[PDB]
Formats: sequence, structure tokens, C-alpha cells
Amino acid sequence: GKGTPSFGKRHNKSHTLCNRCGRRSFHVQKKTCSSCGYPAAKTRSYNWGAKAKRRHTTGTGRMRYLKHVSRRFKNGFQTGSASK
Amino acid sequence: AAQKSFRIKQKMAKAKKQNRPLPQWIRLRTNNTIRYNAKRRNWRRTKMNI
Amino acid sequence: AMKKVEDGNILVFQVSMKANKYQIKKAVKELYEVDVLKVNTLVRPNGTKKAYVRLTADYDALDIANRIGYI
Amino acid sequence: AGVKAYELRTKSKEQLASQLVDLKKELAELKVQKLSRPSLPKIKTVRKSIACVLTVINEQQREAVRQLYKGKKYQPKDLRAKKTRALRRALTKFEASQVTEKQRKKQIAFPQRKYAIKA
Amino acid sequence: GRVIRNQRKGAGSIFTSHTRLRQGAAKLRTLDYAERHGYIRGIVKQIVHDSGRGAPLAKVVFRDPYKYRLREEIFIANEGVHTGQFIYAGKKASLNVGNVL
RNA sequence: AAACUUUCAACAACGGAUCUCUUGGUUCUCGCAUCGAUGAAGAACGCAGCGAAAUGCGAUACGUAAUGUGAAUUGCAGAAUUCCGUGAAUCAUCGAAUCUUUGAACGCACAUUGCGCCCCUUGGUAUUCCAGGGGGCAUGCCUGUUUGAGCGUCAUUU
RNA sequence: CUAUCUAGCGAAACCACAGCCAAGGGAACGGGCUUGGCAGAAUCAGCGGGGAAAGAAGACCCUGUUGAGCUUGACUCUAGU
RNA sequence: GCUUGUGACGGCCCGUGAAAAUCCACAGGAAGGAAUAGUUUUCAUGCCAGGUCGUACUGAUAACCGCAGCAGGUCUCCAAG
RNA sequence: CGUGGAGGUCAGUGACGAAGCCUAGACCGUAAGGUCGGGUCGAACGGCCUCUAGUGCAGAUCUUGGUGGUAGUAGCAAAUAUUCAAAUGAGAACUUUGAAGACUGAAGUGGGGAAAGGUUCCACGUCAACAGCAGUUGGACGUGGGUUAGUCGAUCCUAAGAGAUGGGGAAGCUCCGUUUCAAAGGCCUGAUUUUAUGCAGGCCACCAUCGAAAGGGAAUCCGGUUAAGAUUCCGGAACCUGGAUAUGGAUUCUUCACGGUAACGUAACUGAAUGUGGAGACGUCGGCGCGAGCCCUGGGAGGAGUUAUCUUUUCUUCUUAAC
RNA sequence: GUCGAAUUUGGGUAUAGGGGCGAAAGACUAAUCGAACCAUCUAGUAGCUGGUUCCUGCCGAAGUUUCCCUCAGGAUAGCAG
RNA sequence: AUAUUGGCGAGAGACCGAUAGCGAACAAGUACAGUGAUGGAAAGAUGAAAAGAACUUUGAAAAGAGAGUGAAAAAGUACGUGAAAUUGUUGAAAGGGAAGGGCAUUUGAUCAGA
Ligand SMILES: [K+]
Ligand SMILES: [K+]
Ligand SMILES: [Mg+2]
Ligand SMILES: [Mg+2]
Ligand SMILES: [Mg+2]
Ligand SMILES: [Mg+2]
Ligand SMILES: [Mg+2]
Ligand SMILES: [Mg+2]
Ligand SMILES: [Mg+2]
Ligand SMILES: [Mg+2]
Ligand SMILES: [Mg+2]
Ligand SMILES: [Mg+2]
Ligand SMILES: [Mg+2]
Ligand SMILES: [Mg+2]
Ligand SMILES: [Mg+2]
Ligand SMILES: [Mg+2]
Ligand SMILES: [Mg+2]
Ligand SMILES: [Mg+2]
Ligand SMILES: [Mg+2]
Ligand SMILES: [Mg+2]
Ligand SMILES: [Mg+2]
Ligand SMILES: [Mg+2]
Ligand SMILES: [Mg+2]
Ligand SMILES: [Mg+2]
Ligand SMILES: [Mg+2]
Ligand SMILES: [Mg+2]
Ligand SMILES: [Mg+2]
Ligand SMILES: [Mg+2]
Ligand SMILES: [Mg+2]
Ligand SMILES: [Mg+2]
Ligand SMILES: [Mg+2]
Ligand SMILES: [Mg+2]
Ligand SMILES: [Mg+2]
Ligand SMILES: [Mg+2]
Ligand SMILES: [Mg+2]
Ligand SMILES: [Mg+2]
Ligand SMILES: [Mg+2]
Ligand SMILES: [Mg+2]
Ligand SMILES: [Mg+2]
Ligand SMILES: [Mg+2]
Ligand SMILES: [Mg+2]
Ligand SMILES: [Mg+2]
Ligand SMILES: [Mg+2]
Ligand SMILES: [Mg+2]
Ligand SMILES: [Mg+2]
Ligand SMILES: [Mg+2]
Ligand SMILES: [Mg+2]
Ligand SMILES: [Mg+2]
Ligand SMILES: [Mg+2]
Ligand SMILES: [Mg+2]
Ligand SMILES: [Mg+2]
Ligand SMILES: [Mg+2]
Ligand SMILES: [Mg+2]
Ligand SMILES: [Mg+2]
Ligand SMILES: [Mg+2]
Ligand SMILES: [Mg+2]
Ligand SMILES: [Mg+2]
Ligand SMILES: [Mg+2]
Ligand SMILES: [Mg+2]
Ligand SMILES: [Mg+2]
Ligand SMILES: [Zn+2]
Repeated sequence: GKGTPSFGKRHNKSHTLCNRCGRRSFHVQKKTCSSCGYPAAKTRSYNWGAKAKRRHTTGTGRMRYLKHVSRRFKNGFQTGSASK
Repeated sequence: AAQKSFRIKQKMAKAKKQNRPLPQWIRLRTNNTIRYNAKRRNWRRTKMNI
Repeated sequence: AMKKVEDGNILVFQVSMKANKYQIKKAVKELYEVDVLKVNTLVRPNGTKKAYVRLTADYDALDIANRIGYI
Repeated sequence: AGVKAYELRTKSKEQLASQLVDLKKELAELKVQKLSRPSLPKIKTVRKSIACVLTVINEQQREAVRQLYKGKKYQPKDLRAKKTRALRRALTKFEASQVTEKQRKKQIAFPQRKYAIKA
Repeated sequence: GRVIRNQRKGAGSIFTSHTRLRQGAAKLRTLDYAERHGYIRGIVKQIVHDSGRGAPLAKVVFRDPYKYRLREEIFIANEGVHTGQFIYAGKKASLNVGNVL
């Protein structure tokens, strides 16, 4: 036992999908994601985990709003219209 | 499991829709460094891991 | 689906995944001017929703399909 | 070639709503046709016309609400200027230009003078 | 260099009491005006086994002196106490087996 | 003597070294200060005539509006060439919008696309039930508003 | 049923270079060195003498001013009390 | 006769062998009830609606885990002569 | 001596062929090396004077990648077993069909499910790779189709337990605690109907929420139907919940029923607060009784098998759901 | 060996690393246990092992003295350029 | 005035030139592994232009032989050049239990200088 015969007994998921990060790190019984720390308000990250921080940091997504802030600052956060 | 959550079925549907070869009109585009579908998945080779 | 239309008086629609049976019945009634006997819904393996809408006996689903352009 | 927003801006909201309804009917009939006809690209033009009509309708509604809220404080938040959060929390120009009476008196009495050396 | 078993018992992880089948805490009535000054009569409805306890428990039903309802109490049954027996509890109750004095 | 083994050469193999390329990296310097409850970063799921991805976007979905430029896009199909024009474009710019489900995440929950409450409105006789549409209901704290509690306590009636 | 032969399929361990001995001397037990014996292509099935065969930077022993598990009135402390 | 359900019993315990949602009944008499008329949706019939998500297939000497189409492991129902 | 890069110079070399590479061809140096010829090749490169360094490999059980001998070798030998013909096909030990021989032998190699997988289900086309032989076949490849519920589950309940709030601890991430030292509440209605509302008559809470697809639980069965769905579709026949309801029935002149001694009966046969009780709701084993399904078996009404001989014979249909 | 109760087992749940859990073997705690796994400190230190890349020319040793928690090391003198 | 391995916008280098340089020049924090925390690659180059080989023939087909395009197919998407290990064919040579090497010369082949 403890090898091939015992690997056959693996049919109960310790982790499922996390609502916040989707990594399948949500511990079913602890109700906590081992990756992003959900449902804690802060997102889990550690300075010893520099590679994990770089994997999950700003810019790894599509930056739906942040990507236009630089252009809006360059234009001075104007509010009117181009006025042909 | 035949009794699945909607989240699991939704991920299953996305995997089914993206389980296809590279479209043939690609490989005709101007630069087209893409040769084949490098992200192809099969149930017999790599598990989705949910 | 076309066999169902021809034989069972059932129109087969792809419907919004947010729509329930009340919404599907109301939308079919409004868009096609037919009373709906019964709506059955399933989520297909491709993540879209299919609706089998059996109309009342007063309407021919084949005629409705021909009117709306698919035969 | 689709609808034009400058042509839609000349119409009333009833005409825009009816045009949107006709465009939705046209899109529905076009996606019915798409089942048989292969590679039918008119649905893209119809979709963009629907988008343009909805955009003009929203523009008219928001301009009407802006006129309803003109001049009075507490405009709706989505009608207020969207600067950054810090910029909207920053002191207005009146604040941080406020000075005490003593400071105003002394800065009037002794402002920075203009002086040049001539040797 | 390892935590011993009697040290591990204090954490109460696998060493807690198995209380699922227990009838409830065995307590006398709350010491109230009736028991402080006179007595109150209840009725032994059941003599029942309590899981994890050698002694049987007696379910004694009293009347609530302040609201119209019954108050069931879980006494530890004394030998000779029987169902249907009237139990008297208070300063003025008689010296009889099962009475609370 | 053949075969076989070994050495060398030519050609052909295996393999991808070398050389030459380089829309990449690395380091230095200079300039600037701009995320988020007006919902950020991140995530899930979707969106194209034909796309699996990258990139873009959100049911107005490789996008709408506005401005500039001035005739494209392109792999095919389609459309157009009025294109001497408020007008092509997978253009640039970008100040108006849309922005699914989420997420600090905010009605309560969430291994559920689970379960409520309130307002307006629509249909089914319908204030009560069911359903559709629109708008809302988190916590802590600050200022103010209103309604209150306390023989904590003042005055008055007494 | 293998092993064997055939059709198809087709690895791995290991490999300084390789592979006949005797004695000598030699790091004191050589496949090579010295002196002799000898020595003829290409091979097949077995075999377990040898390759001080392979598998692993010996676990035994010792050294290191290298650890760790455990113990104790070792030294120095410490939670608790 | 086998499988299974059930009934009334009997043996055993220093073991006496869940909880809650929910449903009903009873006590009580608040209240509302008749006479050119009242009561009764626990009687019968009649009308309307019942949303959302899952539903295919394997479940193993090939659909799960064990690097694999691995003699391993992986819970259970039916069960002919 | 040689290498990458840098300053100067040779107005150096070069698509009429730079660099690189191959070359038992030649020359020079003791050597590190340098030079030339020939072939290949295609875009840069060199001599000299200096500067500079990530500057020279045979090893490190070195790193990465590639490749051998072993070697067409070890081997592809558990699970009783395959054979004949035809079809298809270029090609058949392996596909399909037919015939035969066998096995699993109901604690199956059968028919379904839970976890898990995620389209492997089914059809068509199809064999470059995979199926350690093969392949026309496939859980493969390519393109499509397919999962239909008021009644089956989730959803609801609580279990062990998890866990906000009020509070307390902790520098803090957060920890404790789950009714606790809390002003924790809306549903019934007289009156309000200046509005069925707040005030104001009058009744009730030792408490969020999560936690079971095997526990608890409202209600569906039969027949047929697909290539692939079925307690879901179709046909027929029911049931439950929520709501609205109009008749009939019942009751009342003794207003809220009668009968039976009684156990109790009924088509009904008013019933708020509050309280009480029951069901939900329960171990294991043993024998006995009964029911269902299966098994065995008789007659008869059909079909099929054997029939040199015997066998009123062997096998098979004769069924009845929820309500 | 055992096979009807200290029985076997699914699911849910709790206990987490000097911690748990242990009918006690230092056993088990995801092929990891006399202290799991993951990342960082960390390129940890090593008097110890291995390796350490072109040519030619000239010169050319030591294993000895003293001291050291020193005896596989260093300092020192000596030998050498 | 000072700091700034983050963000935005620029200018540069005696830096690296695809086993280098960030892990990632490319659909790179991607594919993939792990229950999880995390771990984490490989992978650039036809040609100026697809002009990406019409057509014929053999084969069931893949492909081959031609033909053709192209400056070049000694550039055929298994694509710039194309080393070595290792391999096939041809040619030459040698070979009684290794092979390889040093000095010297015979023989065969080949070749410079005059
Ligand atoms: K640079
Ligand atoms: K140890
Ligand atoms: Mg283990
Ligand atoms: Mg667990
Ligand atoms: Mg359904
Ligand atoms: Mg948003
Ligand atoms: Mg010898
Ligand atoms: Mg000797
Ligand atoms: Mg030897
Ligand atoms: Mg000899
Ligand atoms: Mg042997
Ligand atoms: Mg031997
Ligand atoms: Mg050693
Ligand atoms: Mg060792
Ligand atoms: Mg020492
Ligand atoms: Mg130590
Ligand atoms: Mg049984
Ligand atoms: Mg099924
Ligand atoms: Mg099945
Ligand atoms: Mg089975
Ligand atoms: Mg597997
Ligand atoms: Mg360099
Ligand atoms: Mg050249
Ligand atoms: Mg050579
Ligand atoms: Mg070139
Ligand atoms: Mg170096
Ligand atoms: Mg080397
Ligand atoms: Mg060396
Ligand atoms: Mg090596
Ligand atoms: Mg290697
Ligand atoms: Mg063999
Ligand atoms: Mg074998
Ligand atoms: Mg066999
Ligand atoms: Mg066979
Ligand atoms: Mg057959
Ligand atoms: Mg047998
Ligand atoms: Mg048999
Ligand atoms: Mg199949
Ligand atoms: Mg094969
Ligand atoms: Mg084959
Ligand atoms: Mg397929
Ligand atoms: Mg049910
Ligand atoms: Mg807590
Ligand atoms: Mg629950
Ligand atoms: Mg159940
Ligand atoms: Mg089926
Ligand atoms: Mg039906
Ligand atoms: Mg009666
Ligand atoms: Mg021991
Ligand atoms: Mg080092
Ligand atoms: Mg000398
Ligand atoms: Mg000393
Ligand atoms: Mg040594
Ligand atoms: Mg790299
Ligand atoms: Mg290349
Ligand atoms: Mg060339
Ligand atoms: Mg190649
Ligand atoms: Mg090449
Ligand atoms: Mg070679
Ligand atoms: Mg020989
Ligand atoms: Zn997460």
C-alpha cells in the first residue's frame, strides 16, 4: 500500500474553484483559497513569493479601467468634447 | 458526475467550444507565425483539473 | 429540431441563458403572435440555452416556422 | 451603410425607439437567414446600427437629465465629473486658497517685492 | 521532544465528550421565589437512560408560576422515584424521597 | 578472394553547431505623478461572416459616440469606389456612453448561476398569490435631520 | 507457457580503450607492461570462472574543531507555576 | 424454497442505539355568526400557475486515480436452473 | 599565438562573392597558430598601432541538446480459444455479417448508479500520428448532432461541526466566543382611516448564516417514441403546493351536525391568542406469521425444436402501473 | 489469520509540523517522517572531494624549525622566483 | 536641494546576439506538473517576391520520375548556412586473440618548388 494501491482512493477534491481567482485553490473545508486568500478582504501575497506576486500583479490582466488613466492624465482629465 | 454544478458545466462548455484545431484560413494571413493550435486539450492526455 | 417542428408542434429556439420559462413564453407570444402550450428548457453542452416551445393546438408550428423564414 | 448618429440626433425619442424596434426585427430576421445563407455580413451593419441608436437614445436621456439637474448642487454621481478618486477628494480651489485674517493682513503688508541689483 | 497524550487532551480536538445522545444537562430548578419561600409540585413523567451516565434521569414537569405553560426539568433520578410521582421542591416541601429541600 | 571490421575522400543521411542576421533583453541617464465604493487591481463567462489562441471588447461585446486624417481593409468572402465626401480604415485621437457574472464587493448566501425584503409599474379578478420590467435594502465613522429612551436631571403644573 | 526460429514491433543496464593465457615484476592478485606459450574470417544456443562485472560519492570504522533524534543537577537559559 | 417488505414477540447492554425543518391533532373560547334569511373553501365539482440549476455516456483487465489503453486501488442496488 | 567588443589607420577585402563550413591538396612558424588553392555558400569582414574583457576546455558521477555500441538484442508468454466462408477494401489473424466452437455462469465479463472524468455518448467522413503486431476498426483524427421535469435530485431542514454580529484580546495580519455583561422584533388588529398609518388599546423571541445529490423531506405512473433523451418527450391517466373562486352539498327556528351503551362512524359539520400532544424519529440479533417479486409445477389456448426409435414430449407467450 | 461487533466501509466533519495523531512500530501525517511539503534567508558555511580552458623560453622547490582546541589546517623560519 | 529593481513617457551603451540576454525576441508566466502553497519550459531565419511546383507519367495512397517557378530547389514551408558525434552507398587500403603511436625506409597514390 501507500503507493499505487493507495493512489486509487483519490476521488474527493480538497480544493475547488475560487470565486475570486478561479485557480482551484479554494479549500472546501476551510472555505479559504490557498492562493488569493478569499474570502479575506486582502489578496494573499508574500514577499518571499516574488514569482507569485509577478504572476498575479497589476498588468497580468487586461486593466479594463487602469489602462486609460495615463491618457486621461495626459489630457488633463478634460470633461467636455472635441468640438469639431 | 452527471450531477454537476452550473459552474462546472460552464467550464466544461468553454473547454468543449475551444477543443478544436486551428482554423484553416489562418496560416494564410500576411505574417502568421502561428502554425497549429498549441493549446489543444484531450480528455485522454491532460485533465482539466476542474 | 426540424423534425420536432414538423411533427410535435414544437418550435426549437436558442434563448438567452438568463431567460426563464415565463420570459421565453412571453417573448414567443409577443414576437410570433401564438399562444404557448408548454416550454421546456435545457442548457446545451456548448453553454447556450435551448427551448422546446410547444404551441397550443390552434397553431401549426410548421406554418409559424415557414412564416419566420426557416423550413 | 448603417445609420448615422448625426441623422439620429435630429429625431425624437419616439422615432428613435421605433427605429430601434425595426432594427431589432431586422437583426432577428438576418440571424434567421444566417442559418441557411453562409457568410452573411449584413448582421454586423445591423448590430452597429442598433448600437448607434442606443447610443443616441442614451445621449438624449442623459442630456435631458443634465438639464433637469443644471445649476443645483448634488448632481447624480454618474453625471458628475470622473476625475481620479484622490482628485475628487482633493480640496477645491476655494479651500487651500483660504487664508486666515492675520495671514492675509501680513501678506498684503509685506508681499514679495521686485528688486534688482545694479552695483 | 514531543507533546505527550495528557498534554494533547487539553486541546479538545478528539478528546471532547460524546454528547449527541445525552438527554440534556441534569440540573435542579432555577432557585426562584416559589422554592425560596414555599414549595412547587412537579410530576415525574419519564425515567430515562442518559448516554454516558450510569444513573437514570427523571423528567419532572412543573407549572410556570408566571406564565401559563409547562417547564420540563431534568433531575438525576433518586432510587425509589417513579413515574407519576409528585415531586415537591422548596423551603416548605416535605421530607420525602425525591423532594428538593 | 568475398563478406565483415577499421581509416580517409565524395555524395547522400542524422543533428542543428558555426556564421550573419534581431520589432527582444539588460544597464545607465532624463522628464512626469495619474488606481479604487462615481466600484480598482484581479478572476469567470461570453462577443467577429468564416477564430483555437494572443490582443481588443461587454448583450451597444475585435466594439458605439465624438474629433482628426483623407480612401481603405485584406486570408477568403462581402461591401464600396458619390468615394470633389459630415467620409473608408483591424487608422490615429479620445473629452460622450455601454460596461455580462464577479471581485475591497455592499440585501442574505455562494462547492447553490440558491433565498429574501421594500418602492413604482405591467399582466393574470388581484393591496395579500404568481410572473415580467425598472429602482433600491452592507458595515464602521463624521456633520446635520427626524423620532425616541433614561427619577441622569431642570423648570412648570401640582 | 517460455526459452528457440520466423513476420511485425522493439527498449534498458553498462561502455577510458578494449577483451586468450602462464610466470615475472609492479600500488605486494594484469586484458595491456617483460619473457615465454601461442595465434585464422564471420558466427548460433547455452553457461555462470573472470571482467577484483553492474546497481549506490560504504550504512561498518576513523577524521571533521560537520549535524541531528534522545537523555541527564553537563553549561547557559526559558514558557509555566 | 430465494430476495425483499412487514407484523407481533423474544435475547443483549456499566452500549438502551440523532437533530431540526415541517405537518396534524387536542385543550381554550377570543371573535363572528340565522329567519321575505344567515353560516360553512378540513365535503364534492369547477379555474389558474408552478420558476432556477443537473439530466448524454463510462463507472473501469480502455472513459476515475496510479506518468499509460497499468494483472494494482476505488462506495453501492437487482440476482435464474 | 588565438577570441568578443572599442579608438586610429590601411581613402584595406567583398554579390565579378564577405563570413562560415568541408577539403590522407600546398606554403610558413619549434608552437600556440598563420597563409593559399579547390568545393559549398550567401552579406558582411580583415592587417597593423593601441584599448578592453563574460577571452582559449578533455575531463568537474560538469550543464543543455544531439548521437551511438549494446541491438534488430532483452523481449511483446497471467486472465482456458479460437476456426470456416462471404462482404468491404490497394492491402484482412485482428473490420462487418453469417456459421461453428468456447467463456463470464446472476458475490457475472449482465443491467444501473455514487465519487471522478467531461463529450469519451451518437452519426457521417476518415487512418499522417496513437491503439508497444496489424488495422479498412476505435474511447483516435475531422465535421456535426445529442442531455426537454411542479412530481427525479439540488434548492429547504438540522447533525458532527463551520462561522459574522454584540462584546472582549491582539502592534497587527486577525483571535476568542455563537446567546454570550446588547436598547438585537415584526405580525395580528381596535382605533387611525386630516393616511387603515407613526403616535397610540392590546399578543408574542434566551437569536445571523453555512453544514447531507446515502440522514429528514409535498406531489407521477403506464405504454410508445430517438442514431444518440426519458419516471423529463408524445398519448393516456393522476397527484401535491400556492392562489382565486362559483355552484351544489352540508348546517342553522334548539344557530356553529347527527348516530352508536361503548370502543367509535360519517361527505361536510365555525373556531383567534395561548398552551399541550402526536407524527417527523430511529440499535442489533434470533425464531415465527403474513405480503410481494422470483423459483417449481398442473390443465388449456398459440408458436418453435426433436421425431431411425421413444417422448399427450423440450423450449417459449398467456401481463396489468401510479392513482 | 479472521469473518456478527474492540467488525468492514462510503460521505460529511475535527485535529497541522516541534504540531497533530498513535490498542505504541518512532508508527502514520498525500510514494516524503527520529520532525511533512512549499518559497525565501541562500550563491548558507565547509581546514573536506572533484574540476580549473593557449604556446614557447628561463629559473626552479618542499614535506623541515617554532607556535597554535594543532595532528587532512594555518601562522612562522627555511627552500624558490 | 535627497530617494526611487514600481507606474507612465523619452534618450542612450566599448552590454547579450536565441544553451547568450529577463523565465519569457515566438498565442510566456504560455504549454505542462502538483490536492495545495507553488514549480515552470521548449520554441526566431524559404525566398526580393509564393513566383508555395500548372501539366504529364508510375503508384491505392503517401510520394517518386519528369516538367516548371525561381539568381539559386546545393532555398520545396521536414525550408538561410548547414559542423561534429553517428549512418548509408561508392572508391581506395589493411586485417592469424584489439586498434591507435614514435624513428627509419620499401611500395602505391598524390603534390609543391626549380
Ligand atoms: K536597449
Ligand atoms: K533525526
Ligand atoms: Mg507516506
Ligand atoms: Mg478533507
Ligand atoms: Mg431542466
Ligand atoms: Mg464594472
Ligand atoms: Mg595472467
Ligand atoms: Mg607477485
Ligand atoms: Mg582489466
Ligand atoms: Mg608478447
Ligand atoms: Mg545466466
Ligand atoms: Mg563472471
Ligand atoms: Mg565516501
Ligand atoms: Mg555516503
Ligand atoms: Mg582539529
Ligand atoms: Mg547539536
Ligand atoms: Mg439485503
Ligand atoms: Mg441517463
Ligand atoms: Mg449509464
Ligand atoms: Mg457496471
Ligand atoms: Mg488514467
Ligand atoms: Mg563579450
Ligand atoms: Mg567565401
Ligand atoms: Mg577530415
Ligand atoms: Mg541575404
Ligand atoms: Mg568565461
Ligand atoms: Mg567538451
Ligand atoms: Mg584537464
Ligand atoms: Mg558526463
Ligand atoms: Mg546528457
Ligand atoms: Mg527476441
Ligand atoms: Mg514475460
Ligand atoms: Mg492468455
Ligand atoms: Mg485475435
Ligand atoms: Mg464474428
Ligand atoms: Mg470457470
Ligand atoms: Mg461455464
Ligand atoms: Mg463510440
Ligand atoms: Mg501498433
Ligand atoms: Mg500501422
Ligand atoms: Mg471524435
Ligand atoms: Mg422529490
Ligand atoms: Mg470566529
Ligand atoms: Mg443549508
Ligand atoms: Mg435524502
Ligand atoms: Mg439512455
Ligand atoms: Mg406528459
Ligand atoms: Mg350529516
Ligand atoms: Mg526502537
Ligand atoms: Mg561558490
Ligand atoms: Mg635548472
Ligand atoms: Mg589554546
Ligand atoms: Mg586529501
Ligand atoms: Mg532564452
Ligand atoms: Mg534555423
Ligand atoms: Mg545559393
Ligand atoms: Mg532535418
Ligand atoms: Mg538548410
Ligand atoms: Mg560525420
Ligand atoms: Mg578469431
Ligand atoms: Zn482564490
